[PDB]
Amino acid sequence: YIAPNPRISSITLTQRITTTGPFAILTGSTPTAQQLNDVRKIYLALMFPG
Amino acid sequence: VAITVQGAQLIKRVVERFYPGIAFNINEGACYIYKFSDHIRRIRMKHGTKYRRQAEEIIRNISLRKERLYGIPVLDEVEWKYVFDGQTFQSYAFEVYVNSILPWSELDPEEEFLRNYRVSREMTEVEKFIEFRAKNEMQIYGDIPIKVWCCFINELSAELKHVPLGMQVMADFVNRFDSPFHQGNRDLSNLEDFQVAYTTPLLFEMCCMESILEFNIKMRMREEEISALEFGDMKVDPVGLLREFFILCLPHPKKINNVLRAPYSWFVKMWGVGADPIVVLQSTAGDDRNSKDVFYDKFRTEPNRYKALFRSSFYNESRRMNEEKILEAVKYSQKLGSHDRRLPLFEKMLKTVYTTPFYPHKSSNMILASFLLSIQTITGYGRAWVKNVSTEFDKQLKPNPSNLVQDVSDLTREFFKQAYVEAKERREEIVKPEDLYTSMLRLARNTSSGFSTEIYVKLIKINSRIKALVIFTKGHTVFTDEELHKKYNSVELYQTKGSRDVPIKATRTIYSINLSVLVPQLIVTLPLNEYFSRVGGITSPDYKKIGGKVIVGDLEATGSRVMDAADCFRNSADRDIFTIAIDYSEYDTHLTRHNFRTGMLQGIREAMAPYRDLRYEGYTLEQIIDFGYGEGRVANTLWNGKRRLFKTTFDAYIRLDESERDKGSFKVPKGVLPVSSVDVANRIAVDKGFDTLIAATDGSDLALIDTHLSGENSTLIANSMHNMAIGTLMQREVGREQPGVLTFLSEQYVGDDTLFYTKLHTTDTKVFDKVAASIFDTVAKCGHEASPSKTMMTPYSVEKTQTHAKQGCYVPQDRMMIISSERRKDIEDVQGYVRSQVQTMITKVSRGFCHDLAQLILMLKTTFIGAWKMKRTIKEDAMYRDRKFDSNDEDGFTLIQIRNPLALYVPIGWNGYGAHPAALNIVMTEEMYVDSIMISKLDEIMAPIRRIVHDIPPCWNETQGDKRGLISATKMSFFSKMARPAVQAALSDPQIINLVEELPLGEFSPGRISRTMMHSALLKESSARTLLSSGYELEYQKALNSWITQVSMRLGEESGVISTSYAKLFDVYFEGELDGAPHMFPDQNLSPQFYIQKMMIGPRVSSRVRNSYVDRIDVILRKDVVMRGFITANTILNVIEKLGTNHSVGDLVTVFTLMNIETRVAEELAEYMTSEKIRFDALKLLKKGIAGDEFTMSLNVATQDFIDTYLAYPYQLTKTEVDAISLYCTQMIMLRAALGLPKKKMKIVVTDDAKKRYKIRLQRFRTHVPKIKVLKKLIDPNRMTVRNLENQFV
Repeated sequence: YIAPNPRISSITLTQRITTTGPFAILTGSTPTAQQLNDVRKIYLALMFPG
Repeated sequence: VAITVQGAQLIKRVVERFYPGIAFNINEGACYIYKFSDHIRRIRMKHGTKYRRQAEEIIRNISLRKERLYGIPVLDEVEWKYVFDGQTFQSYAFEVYVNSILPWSELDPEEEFLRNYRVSREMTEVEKFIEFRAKNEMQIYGDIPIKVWCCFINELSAELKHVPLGMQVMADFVNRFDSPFHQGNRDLSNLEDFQVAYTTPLLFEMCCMESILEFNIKMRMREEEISALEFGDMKVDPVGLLREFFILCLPHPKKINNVLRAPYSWFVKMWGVGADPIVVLQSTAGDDRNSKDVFYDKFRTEPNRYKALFRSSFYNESRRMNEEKILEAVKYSQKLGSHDRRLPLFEKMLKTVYTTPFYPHKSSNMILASFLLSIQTITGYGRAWVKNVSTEFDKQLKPNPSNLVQDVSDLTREFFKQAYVEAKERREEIVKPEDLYTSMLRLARNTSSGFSTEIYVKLIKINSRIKALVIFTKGHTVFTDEELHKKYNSVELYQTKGSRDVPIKATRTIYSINLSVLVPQLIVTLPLNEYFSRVGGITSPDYKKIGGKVIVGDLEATGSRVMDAADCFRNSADRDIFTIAIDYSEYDTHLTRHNFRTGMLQGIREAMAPYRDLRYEGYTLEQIIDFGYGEGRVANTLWNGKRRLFKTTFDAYIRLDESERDKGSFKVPKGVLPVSSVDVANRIAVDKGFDTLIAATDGSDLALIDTHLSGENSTLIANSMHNMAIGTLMQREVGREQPGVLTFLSEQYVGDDTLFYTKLHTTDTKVFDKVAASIFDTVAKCGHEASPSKTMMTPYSVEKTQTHAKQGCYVPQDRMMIISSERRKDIEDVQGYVRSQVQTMITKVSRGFCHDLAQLILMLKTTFIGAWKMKRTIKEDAMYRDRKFDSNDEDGFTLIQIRNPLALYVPIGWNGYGAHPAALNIVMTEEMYVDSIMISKLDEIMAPIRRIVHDIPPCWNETQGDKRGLISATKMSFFSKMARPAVQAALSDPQIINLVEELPLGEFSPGRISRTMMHSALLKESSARTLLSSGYELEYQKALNSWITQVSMRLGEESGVISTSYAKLFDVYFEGELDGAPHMFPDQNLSPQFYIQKMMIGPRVSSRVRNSYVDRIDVILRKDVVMRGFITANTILNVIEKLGTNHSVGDLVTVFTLMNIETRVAEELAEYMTSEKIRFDALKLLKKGIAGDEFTMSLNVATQDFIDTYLAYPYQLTKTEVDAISLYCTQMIMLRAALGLPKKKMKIVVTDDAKKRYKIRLQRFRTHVPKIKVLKKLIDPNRMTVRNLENQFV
């Protein structure tokens, strides 16, 4: 699995001036084991349509 | 019937017993006796000096006892033999003790607690090690010699006509074995020459404590007029139980008390829960279970819904664990000694703990409950020996799909990230690189300094530990690349462990950390320690914010134990609340890298992702993370501590070769012989052949630690956060396995302690058993260990942070030491020290202790503290002068001073102590004194102290001595980084400005700030303070000979200052009949003098009145990082008094910046000062600690409701003036309530006669204007208050 480029959410201009994304809190999270299993379930549902 | 005459007679007889033939007189305020010492005489004689009569001055003095020196008699301190007049009682406890003696052949050197080892007349090498151990672990310290306590015990036993068992065994010992040891009065830690056993001082301390408790319980029993204490419907005797405990614990005191302190607490917690009718006290507060707005209606009895549940297996095993624990301790005690006794009463009472009802409203049960928790106070400070053990990684629990370890790590990492975001939300952030070189002083109070530094003073070299000196000397080397890239895992670099004692348990180990590790930790962890200090959060499980969940820091914020912990009473009073308390075992041990450390490191690592653009002298933040924590830095580190030694024969050392005899660098104890390695120690160690001890010295036995350390900068936060993760897992598992049975209403995390307020929806035994089994199964699989014997799950009883509540009432436990102390202390200020002990005694008596015995103890302590500690000064013809002459004819003499006990009841400022005879919570002051003498009812109380005033000499106080006689040679090399740009600006000039830097700022001036800061840092160090203490004797002589017997009671004050004597300008009337309905209160275990106050005036039900102007100044000053530990409001006002208030904001900003206050605090303080100067009166209120004790915090006094109800005053007064009135009003109403006077409203009256009004106007005008000083400061009179005072009272 490949994560998106981190520069999509934030861009730096000067030493202390950086943009903030609307979903910084969600992007700062890390999945647990059950959430990883649920993501695998979601993808497995995606590859087999019906 | 007055206490003032009984205590005077008591202490008089104690004094005559201690010094036979004393000339002590009650009507004189002081007495002076001489003492002769020959120790200096011998050492002078070995230089060949010639003296007159040597032992004659002994023999003529001890026998004839009538020789005088300058008319002042000379006496000798009374012998050990006659302390109890030689009576005997053949107590069984004495043979119990002597049966417990042990010869040296049974030595176990690694013992945590010393056994009763015998002392032989001859010497052996192992006895040297035994002496070395005993000198350290058997110190008593304290503040009063034990012999004075024994004399007091004997005299009070004679007074009350009762014979404590402790005095019995004392007399039985002294009747045959004479002295136990010798103790010096100038330094009480000089205990030496053990006579019979190495454990005698423990015997004396425990016996005195037992006698004190026996006296206290009898007098408290007489106060309530009860015939016996009650358990259920059965009568019980407290002194019988105490003697029953004492006889059993005597074989091996410390070990038995430590192993036995837990079942007694469990019995108190478990008493009466299962009774069919339950008596509860109503309490009501907010919806949240931690609301602090409780109020109490009345008592009620109700049926118990939980009665059928107590047939559970869980409660049966909880009881059975404690029966095994009591029985094994009894067996061990019987086996060590030669006795077959047991604890019959306690095992009889333990059999039916559940069904016997508890009666909070009957004192016969409350006294018993309070006494059982206070029994354990007889083995204080519990000094012990500790061993160095490595991490033993093999027993660590590996994560597998059967445990929850990885889930714990993941959740704790998520919690670090969330808490970091929350801290960022509250404008708390990590330190900026501009603040790198100034924030290093902001370490937490649990931190410790690794390397001690060396200072040259002018001449002498000294060592110091405190952060200030070490940083000011070598702070620039902390961040240097040489010190960063080194690891403490070899012989050349290592760190040592320290130890500190605790009042009951075993000695606690602490870790010392080098600053190069602490500073990178601080850089990240500072904002979270700052953020978690706030209080008042919401603790519901469904609330998103985790800030309010952590109770660390949410303790003693109000300052009263009863007030801040009211949620315990509220939850115990509620029949619908089920409380659960999990007690872990070896928590700090089980914080592994598999479950705790790695997730924490990851939380910090992806925590600083938005800040990745910053740099610190080339290093980046994720490198600083490794600098703060890493292999060889915190984890996987070598640690040094106590040595490990082994048991061998003597001549086995003789067959050894020189390779095994090589002595290394590490020091070894006195009685142990060195040996090279631990391998040869294993080869040579023989168990049965005890002849000698050998200790390794090559460093092969240092401790290898890869576990969480108590000395780190984020220990409490990490611990509470880990407990939050554990509780989340517990809730998840109990919800999954048993849905709907248990619902969590509140979760509480503090330290390793966890608390839950929940609702239980079933009463079936099999469901409850499965729920408890699920909880224990989950906590077991989680990796920790939870003891089912200490874990508590009850409906009606609530405990947290050594605070207990049963059925809506407070059950206090008293652990305040009175005899011994944690460490040796030297009394720099006698008056403040006595103030401290009287304040602590207020807490003690508020926790259920007897008031009269407290008065007697303070009466004893007020006499002997100042004695024996003055030296090199002699008194002749009522004149003090230096020690004799160069003649060296009377060089062996010293003078001792005895103070009148009644000096305990003369106010501060009159060289005395501000205690009140009517009740200890009222503070004596001159106005209070004159009010008391004008009250007709108190005359019999006030009669003796009337003739004792104006006779008190000045008190010893080394603190006010401030001089420049401590010039240091070591300099402040890091000054170039500590000075603000405000300070740095004024030192690059060619002294042109130097001559215009003439502002009245005192020692905080450019060119001298560094020296003054260094000087203050040295005066923080006591080992540097000791140099200037030599010259204070001359100043004390000057204070003595400049004294005049005169009382001044100046009800005025310095015109800048206002005090509570101001209320004495007006007359005071008492009118109106207020409501006489008594109030309810949870603490039903008080002395009648305190009970009457708590009943006439209800508990406080609101916040105290708004903080003072000085309080606001101090709060503002608490914003500066570098000057908080150096600036008080007094320092600001002292500079202001010379600077003046008539300045603009820019002037004050510049002045504050020049005084090392950073510009933002300067601007804030300047603006606030300008606003106060323009708007209000701005005079600072001085209070004599009144309304500041433990008990007054819980009363409904010093509040707006109190003023609105009890007070009527003229409207012309100002806010500071009405506060000065209000404090006196609180004191007066408290005193009236204490004496049983009728409840009436109080008014301040101003009459219509012109002359009184003229004097009032004159006094107020002179008070609000500092006379000629108006020229000095150029204060504009156009301020509103002073301009308005033109026609206030015309």
